Order: sequence, then structure tokens, then C-alpha cells
Amino acid sequence: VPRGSHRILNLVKYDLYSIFKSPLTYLAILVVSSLIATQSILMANSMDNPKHIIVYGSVFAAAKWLLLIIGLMFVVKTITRDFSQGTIQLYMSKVKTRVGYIISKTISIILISILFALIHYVILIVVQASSNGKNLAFSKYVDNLWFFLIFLLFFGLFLFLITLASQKTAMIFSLGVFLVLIVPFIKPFITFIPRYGEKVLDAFDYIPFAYLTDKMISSNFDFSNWQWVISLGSIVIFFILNILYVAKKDI
Amino acid sequence: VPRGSHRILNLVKYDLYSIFKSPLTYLAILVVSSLIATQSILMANSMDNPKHIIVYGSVFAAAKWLLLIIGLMFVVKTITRDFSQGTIQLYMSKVKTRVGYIISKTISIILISILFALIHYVILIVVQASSNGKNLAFSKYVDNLWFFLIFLLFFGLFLFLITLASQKTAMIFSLGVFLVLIVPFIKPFITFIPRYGEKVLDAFDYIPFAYLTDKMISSNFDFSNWQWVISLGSIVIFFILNILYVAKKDI
Amino acid sequence: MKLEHITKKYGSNVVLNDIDFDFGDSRIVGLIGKNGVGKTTVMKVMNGNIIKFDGKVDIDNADNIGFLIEHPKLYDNKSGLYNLKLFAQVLGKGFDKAYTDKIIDAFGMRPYIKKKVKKYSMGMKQKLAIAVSLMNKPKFLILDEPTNGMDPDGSIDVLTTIKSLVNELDMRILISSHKLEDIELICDRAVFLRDGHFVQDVNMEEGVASDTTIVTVDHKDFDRTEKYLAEHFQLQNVDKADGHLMINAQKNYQVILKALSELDIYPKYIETRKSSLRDTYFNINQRGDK
Amino acid sequence: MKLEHITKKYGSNVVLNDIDFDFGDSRIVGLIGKNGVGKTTVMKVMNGNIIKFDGKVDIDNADNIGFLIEHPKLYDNKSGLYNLKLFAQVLGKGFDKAYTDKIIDAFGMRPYIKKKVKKYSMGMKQKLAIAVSLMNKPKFLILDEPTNGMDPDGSIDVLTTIKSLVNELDMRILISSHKLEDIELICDRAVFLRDGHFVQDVNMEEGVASDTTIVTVDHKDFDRTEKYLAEHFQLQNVDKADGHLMINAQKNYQVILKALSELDIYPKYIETRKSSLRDTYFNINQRGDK
Ligand SMILES: Nc1ncnc2c1ncn2[C@@H]1O[C@H](COP(=O)(O)OP(=O)(O)OP(O)(O)=S)[C@@H](O)[C@H]1O
Ligand SMILES: Nc1ncnc2c1ncn2[C@@H]1O[C@H](COP(=O)(O)OP(=O)(O)OP(O)(O)=S)[C@@H](O)[C@H]1O
Ligand SMILES: [Mg+2]
Ligand SMILES: [Mg+2]
Repeated sequence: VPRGSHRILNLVKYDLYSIFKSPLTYLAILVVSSLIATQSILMANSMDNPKHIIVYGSVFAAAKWLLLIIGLMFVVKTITRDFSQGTIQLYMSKVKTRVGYIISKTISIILISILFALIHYVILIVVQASSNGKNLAFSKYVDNLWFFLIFLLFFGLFLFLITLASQKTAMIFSLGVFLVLIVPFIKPFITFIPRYGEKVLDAFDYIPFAYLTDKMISSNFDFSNWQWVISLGSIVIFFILNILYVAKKDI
Repeated sequence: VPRGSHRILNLVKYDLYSIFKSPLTYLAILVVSSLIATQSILMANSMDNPKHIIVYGSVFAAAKWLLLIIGLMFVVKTITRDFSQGTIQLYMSKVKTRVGYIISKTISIILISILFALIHYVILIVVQASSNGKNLAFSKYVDNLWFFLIFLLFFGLFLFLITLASQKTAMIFSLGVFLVLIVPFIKPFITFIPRYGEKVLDAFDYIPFAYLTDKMISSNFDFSNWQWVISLGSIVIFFILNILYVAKKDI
Repeated sequence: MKLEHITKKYGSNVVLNDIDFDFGDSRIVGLIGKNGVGKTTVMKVMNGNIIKFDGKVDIDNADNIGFLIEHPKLYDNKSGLYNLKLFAQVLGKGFDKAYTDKIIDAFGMRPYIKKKVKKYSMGMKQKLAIAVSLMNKPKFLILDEPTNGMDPDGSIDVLTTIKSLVNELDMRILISSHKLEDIELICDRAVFLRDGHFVQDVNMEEGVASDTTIVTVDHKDFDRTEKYLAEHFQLQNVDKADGHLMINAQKNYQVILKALSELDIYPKYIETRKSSLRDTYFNINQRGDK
Repeated sequence: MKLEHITKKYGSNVVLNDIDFDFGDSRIVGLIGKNGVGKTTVMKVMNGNIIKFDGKVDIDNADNIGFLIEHPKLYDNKSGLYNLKLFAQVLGKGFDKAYTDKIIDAFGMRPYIKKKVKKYSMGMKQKLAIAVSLMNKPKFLILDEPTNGMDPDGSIDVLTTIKSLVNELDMRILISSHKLEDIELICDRAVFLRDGHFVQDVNMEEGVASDTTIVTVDHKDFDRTEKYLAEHFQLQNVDKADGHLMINAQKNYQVILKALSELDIYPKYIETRKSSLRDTYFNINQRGDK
């Protein structure tokens, strides 16, 4: 009934509300804005002594990288808040509520992703207003939203399941960071070394951790039919597992 | 008096004791061993169809990377254990004890670093026993110890100070990982882009975070006189700050 | 809220064993037992924080259950008031300002309700936690030592407030608690849990007091004093560990004191007073350790 | 362990204000007050968990201070026994097996001492935590509601054990606690802290003039009972009309009852009425809320 739905949404509202009140959020936004403005101002308009013309695509990709990381950390905090304060015990009292808890968090993750995508959009629009160059297609920004939604929801639900499996929070933040910064590190470090190097590299296109992390610094994207399906399928199964698990795990 | 020293050491003994009992330690060791054996077996002895002759230096550097990360996480756990369980409140009751607490942890960090260096040594000796190639100098392994001691102590004390400053543990594990995997990521991503690119890159030689992280994947090292001094000086000041801070911070 | 044949073990440690429970048209049920018996476990099963209890937990899920288990659960960097609003909106039906205020002022937490929880004392946190549970405007309220950290006045006002509320709302309250004296303030029955099952069902409808007299003797005189008193008066309870024998109240101590003197027994103490859950408790549990 | 002019505030909230404290050759000092008064704060200052108290805390650092503040502090993934050994080696002088055992069995925690702490109940954790503090073989012991989660028997045995230990070790004990009845078991004084300053001290070894034992006899026995009490006690009042004689309060009636029995006198009723710390507490603090 709508009463159930209402209670679920009320929890969502509080998590988002918190994001918009903590000064930390505001700080993080200012940091991103500063870094982007810095790149634009310092060299995009000056390195080759151009007549102040820049590549928004370079800015775009950098902004995405930063916001996806900050976003993922916001997602992790959203996920771990109840384990941290121990308040989870007050929610998981019956199946209807336990399931609603997962639903609420899933919704919050989606809304966080939307927020970050909106920030990304705004930062880049300001850059476009500020200098010269051909503006990016609206549809490019839209596809960027899709990337954010998928990236963050995939990692969010994955980490959520782990959080519930272990009931630890320190290692969730650790994994969020670790996974993001390991793919781009390890690829060029050793992928080329084994006789299976090419095999391994090709394999990454079918592994969401690898391809979603790699695309975090791309100016654009185009998922292959398989790659698209695999990522979305992974999201669906994690969601399902979270439900099946929460329904059985003692708190 | 020796009684004071004894109590400090007893705390150290317990932290190390814990490391040697948890199955997680044993798992981590096996993982490193497996990865090294894997590289040796899969391609070092076969990629170019050599007569089973390998470069221990490639193995050496990889092993170092893995052990320094695992080591740093062991260090972070050693640091945050008392905040996590809240047991810190039972120690910080008077200055003599508060100071002893810092001393104990400093000693534990050093001993952890030694342990990891010993593991590194053993893994590589096994590799040398296993296949062909010119064995690495004993003195190279020794210098590698020095690298471990410095790397881990620098990060350990830095993170310790943060831990005490914020009284949070989730963000200590996060920083440990983040810092390690960010330097090698960011360098080639944007260092070359600004007109100050060369300036920035050169600057990294004087910034311990950058140069200590970068050398984690080197087969060897040679610190410049400045670089050597800067790192060691940084360790000393962190140690001092930890003492001054713990002596004043309410628990 | 009914429990049928509940059995729960942790490895080889059986905590609950074929334990049954209900509310026989009662409203306030106290739960008494020693530490390690399983009071929290029972409550968790009822709350539904356990799904491995091998038995039937009969709950009309249409109803709300409010509860507080072990240490209080609050969001530390938020105000007390914030937590009340959140839970009312989140676990409850919605935030009822008037209801909330009655609880805040009845408990007397008002002066610090707008301060952050991390700045609260243990006592303050419990007063708030009780209120948080109440904010769901539940029918079943399950409290694990609700007055554990409260001061003498806090305990009385909180407990009194809850009793008023059980009529305002059609509630059923289960209170697991030490401080039998608090249960005695607000109760209409109590159950004594031992070795995984209920041992006594103690019904109390009125403050009948069942006045009793305590006669206290040296331990070397306990056996013969017990024999004398049980034969000539009505023995109600004993406390062997402390040398107490409890008989039906006597106005006049002469006959007992003379007869005991003829047996060379001279009491360390004697007094007429009201009956208590404390005496009931010891009679049942003292032999574990003593 | 002396406190001189201690003042402590959190922003505008003054908790302690020019508060002084000492042990006037006493051993067991209870601390009583309402929740929000600052009992924990005082203890933290003494322990030395606070360094911003604007005053002098006089501690011979040569000595050890053991303590338990708020919720118990233990390493969750380790056994109870492990924690005792660790702390004895780490904060204490060393691990004394015999000492440790006396505490474990006296508290009765033996059956679960080898189990992991995370598997412990709240009560069990407190019994262990008290033992952890004791393991330092300290001189000053500071306990923040040490029996807060203990059952009736646990509380008595733990408190009794500590009192024995204060003689075995030259200790001074400060106990902040609700359950005035527990303080009354083990105490030789108590201090009442209200409004951020000490308000009323009580010397438990002195009591008051009104603390009297009343003996009631048959009229024909009165004169000979009065003779006996006059020769062996101090008669504070004599009501021949009603058969009552008042002496200073007696803890143990055996001497009187045996002596009267030798005279062939058997009193009908013996009673003592002395004010409880509870009554003292309410008199002082009830007006805050009421
Ligand atoms: N997570 C757990 N793992 C193993 N054993 C447990 C766990 N939780 C509780 N127990 C055991 O279950 C028994 C009863 O536990 P509880 O329900 O917490 O006790 P209780 O009746 O609430 O007692 P208190 O805490 O002193 S009121 C004890 O013997 C505990 O050791
Ligand atoms: N970290 C803190 N920040 C702000 N205020 C605090 C903090 N800790 C305690 N207080 C306040 O200090 C006052 C006294 O606190 P405590 O020492 O914890 O009280 P208490 O006498 O131990 O009471 P209990 O917990 O109910 S026995 C209260 O008004 C608290 O709100
Ligand atoms: Mg319990
Ligand atoms: Mg307190």
C-alpha cells in the first residue's frame, strides 16, 4: 500500500537531506569547481597560445572523474551510515521493513547519482559560458548521466551487499576507493607482460569493474551490446541478492 | 624507568601477536606468494621462449608493491584498533601513558615493516631457488628493507596523527589506499598538461607522498640527498607532533 | 504477539527451549531473570531481529512494534529532536508534534532536546531512546532494561508516562528489567525466566502487599530455623544465601522468638514488610551461584 | 587524589564550578546526583581523560588508577580471559593468575570467560569490565555506575568482592551510582553533587541521633528491660505508658535478645528506622523537576 511506500520514501528524504546540509558537501563542490576552473584558466586557454579556445571535452572528462569519486564516497556513506551509528537494528525488525530498507537505499543511490550528474552539468556549463570553443551537445551531457547512474548504482549495490554481508564500514570505504584507483593502475603495469596479455585485456570489456572504472576518464562512451547488458544485468542481480540476503540476516 | 619501558613493550607484543594469529594474515601471505609464483611460472620462464631464465628484478618490484600495500593496511589496523574498539579510553589517562601509547605504536609500526620486508625477502629467495637467472645482491634486499621502513613509517605516523586528530577509523583506511593508488594514476593523466608540467613533475621529487609512492614499483632506488633527508625529516616531525598532540587531546 | 515453541541456540548453547509466551489480557508484563538467561534474545525474537528461532512467532504484521534493545541507538551528530522527528516519519506513521511534546516534557528532556546526541550523557540517551521507541505510536512495546541508566526520578516519571499511554493507545508492554522495584511500580504480571523456559507466572492485579515477616539467622541455624518456621507457620520463600526465611506476617514476635530460643536460635534480624518481586527472584535463582 | 577548584564547562554549559574533593581517611566514597549533573565528568578529570579542567588535580603519578567510564571497553573479537591478561600486562604491573582467578570466580564469570566478548551479554561485559579495571591492582579505583547492568546477585557479589580487596590492597574507591541501595551496601560516605557544586556530605559512620532501635515489651517486663538497656546501652527515650524503649540503632540484635532471654523477657516487636540515601537524594534533588 502507499503507506509502505511513503515510509520508504521518508527514509530516502532524510539521507538526501543530510547531504544538502553537511558543510562537507559544500566543500567538495567547491573543490571540484576550483580544479576545473584551474585547468581552464591555467592552460586550456594558454598552453599553445591559442586565441583563448578550449576543449570542453578535456574538462568534461576530468570533471566526471572527480564527481564520480566524490559521488561514490557519498554513496558509501549513505550505505554505511546505519551500520556506523548502529541504527540499522531499529529497521530490520520484519520482512516488509527489511525489504523497504533496501528499496530506500537503492532509491537514495539513484538520487545521489542524479545529483552528481547535475553538478557535472553545471560545472561544464559555466566553463562553456566562460570561454570559447564549440559547446558540447546536450545529448552528450545526457549520456553522461546514464554513465553516472550505471557506474554508481553498480558499485553502490555491490558495496551495499558487502556491507550487509560483513557488517563493517571501514572496508566499504576502502573498497570503493581501491577498486576505482586500481583498474587504471594495474592495466599498463602488467597487462602486457603475460602470453595471455591480449586475452586478459580483451576480457576486461566483459568485466564491469574494469570497463566501468576505465571509462571514468573518457570524454565519451559507447557501450557494446554485451558490455551494456552485462553491466545492467549485474545491477539487477545485486539488487535481488540484497533483498534475499536482508530478509534472512539476523541483526 | 624500565618498568615504564616494559609496559610499553607489552602493548607492542600484543599488537604483533594479533598479526600472527589472525587467519587473514595467513591468507594475505598466500595471495602474495601465489601471485609471484604465477608471474614466474606463466611468463617469466616462457614469454620469449627463453631457456627458463628470469628477471628477478621484475618479480622483486612486484612483490614489493603488494607487500607494501598489505603492510600499510596492517599498519592502519594497528593504528585504528583502539579507536575502533574504543579501548583507547583506557590508555589515555595520564601523560606518561599517553606518550607511551605513541611510543608503543611507533615501535609496532617499525616491527610490522620489518616483518613485511622479511616476507618479501623470503618470497624472492624461493623464486631464486626455483629458477635460473643471476641472483640479486644481498645488499639489494637490505636496501629494500630500508625502503620498507621509511615508506611505512612515514605513512603510518602521518595516518596516526590524522587518526588522533579526527578520532575516526574509516577514513584512515581510505586515505592509506587512496594515497597509494593516486600518485601513479594522476602523474601520467595530467602532469604533462599545464605550462608548469615540468615544474610540477620536478616538484614531486621533494614531496614524500609522490616520491615514496612512485618508488613502490621500482626494482631499485637511490634517494637523492635532499629526497633522503626530506623523507626522514618528515618522519621525525610526525613523531613529534603525535606526542605533542596526544598529550593535550581529551579522550 | 504470541510465541509458540520457540527454541534458540548458539552452537551448543541453548538459550531458549520450547518457550511459550502470551498476554493473558494483561497489559504490562515484566520479565525477570539472571544475566545470561536470554531476556534480550526473547525480545529480539519478538521484535523480529532474529529469523533462526525454530518456532512460530505470531505477529499481525499490520501492527507496529516499538523497541529498545541493549545500548540506545541514535544518530550521534544530530539533535535529539531530529532523531525523534526522523523516526516518527521513518518507522512510525508520521510526526505528531503534540504527542512528541507530551513525551519530551513528561520525561523532562526538554532543556537538551535541541543539542546534538553525541553531547548527551548515557542517561539522557536512554530517555531519548525510550521516546524514540514511543514515537512509532506502536501497539507492542518491547523494552530491554528501559531504566537501566536512569536516575530515581527519571525512572519513575518515564514508567508512569508509559502506563498512562497504554490506555491512550491500545498497547501491550513487555519490560525486561533489573530493579524489580521499578517493575513493581508498573506491572500487572511478571514472568520469571530460567534455563530457557518460564518457571513462574506471577500475577499482580492489586497492591495486595501480601505482608510478610522476615526472620534472619546465622547460616549454622538456617536448617533448624527453616524446619521450625515451616512446621508452625506458613513458609512463603527463603533466601539461603543470606539466611532469610519468609513467613506469613505476624503482629507479635513473642511466640516465634520464645520458641526459637528454646532451640538455642537467636535471630540476627526480624521485620514485617510488604512482599516483593525481589524475594520471588532470589527464591528462584539464588541457587545457581549459592 | 585531590581535586582543588576544578571548573569545567562545555561552551556556555558549566558542569563543574570550583568543586573540591578528597578522601578524609575514608575508603569508599559514593557519588550521588541527577543525570546531567556531571558525575562522569568528575571521574574523567580524576582519571585524567580531560586536560582542560582549569584547576588542580593532585595525583601522585607513581600510583595506578583503574577505572570504568560509561559503556564497557573490551576487545570484541577476543576472549574475556584474553582481555584480562592483556590489560594486566599492559596497564597493570603484570598478570597475576591467582588474583585474576579470585576475581573471576568471585564474580562468577567463569563459565564464559573463555568465550569471545562479542558473544557476551551487556551484564557479562560489565562484570568483565570491572575485573579489567581491578586487574591493574590499582590504588584508586573509579567506577561509573559499576553495577548498572548487573542482576541482584551479581551486584552484591561484585561489590562485596571490591570491599574485601580495598583492605588487601591499600585502595580508595570512588563509586558514582544510581541504585542508592548498592551504595548503602558498600560505603563509608557519600557525596551529593547538584547544580555543579557539592551540596551535602554524609558521614555513614556517624549517622544521626534519630537512628534508633525501638524495643517493645509487656508492661510487666518494662522496668527490668529498662534496667538492662540502661546498664548496657544508652537510652535515648523511655515510653513506659506504651512499652517502648529507644537506643541507638543496632545492626545485630543477638546480644540484646540473648541478654533479655536470660532475664526471661521476650520483646514483642523490635524496629530500627534510619533515613536511606534515597530519601536524602530526593530531599536534595526532587525540586528540579517537581
Ligand atoms: N551473538 C551471540 N553469540 C553467541 N552467544 C550469544 C550471542 N548473544 C547472546 N549470546 C548468549 O546468549 C545468552 C543470553 O543472551 P542475552 O539474551 O543477551 O541475555 P539476557 O537475558 O538479555 O541478559 P542480560 O544482558 O544480562 S539482561 C548468553 O549466555 C549469551 O552469552
Ligand atoms: N562531549 C560533550 N559535549 C558536550 N556536553 C557534554 C559532553 N559530555 C558531557 N556533556 C554534558 O555535561 C553534563 C554532565 O555530563 P556527564 O558527566 O556525562 O553526566 P553524569 O553526571 O555522569 O550523568 P549520568 O551520565 O546520567 S551518570 C551534561 O549536561 C552533558 O550534556
Ligand atoms: Mg541483555
Ligand atoms: Mg554518566
